Amino acid sequence: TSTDWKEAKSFLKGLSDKQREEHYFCKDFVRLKKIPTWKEMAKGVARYKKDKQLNEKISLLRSDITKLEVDAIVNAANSSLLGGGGVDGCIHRAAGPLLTDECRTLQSCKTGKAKITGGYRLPAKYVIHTVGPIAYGEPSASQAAELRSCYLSSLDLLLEHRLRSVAFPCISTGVFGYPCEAAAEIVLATLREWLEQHKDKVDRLIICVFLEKDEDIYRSRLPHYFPVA
Repeated sequence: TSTDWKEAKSFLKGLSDKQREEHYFCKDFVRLKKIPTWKEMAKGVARYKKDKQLNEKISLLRSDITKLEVDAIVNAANSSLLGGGGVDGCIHRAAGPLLTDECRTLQSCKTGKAKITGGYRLPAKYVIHTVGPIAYGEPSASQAAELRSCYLSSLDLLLEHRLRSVAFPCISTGVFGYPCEAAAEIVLATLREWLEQHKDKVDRLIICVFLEKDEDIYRSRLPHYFPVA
């Protein structure tokens, strides 16, 4: 039915953290307690001032974002919210058909804005869907703001729904997209400032990448925004 999604939501909310595992699409889910914090990663576990607690609230991980057992994963979606290619399509498939059913009820999503759904068969409780600017390698000032807005609008939903862990993919990067080093600068600056003001509202913000190129870029710049010594 067009509204079965509402029931699944309630079925999974009623489940204990343990019970929920049986229905995940994967056996190899990644527990939040197994994701190194930046503090740990900077020690080799596999002007901004040093802030001990902030270094425990941010993580960089190269992994499959669909497998992360967190309160929400962010989907770098298209305006339709009905999926398509890239990680978006992998999220739809992994979450299963009820995710798409829920998305069918929503409006189209504007650039720089976000909407929340259930996570269904994902280890994640929720998916926060956002539409990034298309920069064609040459972002304008307005597109830089749109990119930042994707992260901030997503975090607004996280707060509204009292969620405490979130993973972001590399929104807007790719061929015809936002230059990767520039995008990482915007992301790290945005998350550092946001955490300074909303520190205690979350337990973890995770930058979850799939390309080694993106991993390297973020790892090289993390010490600037989050000094460890």
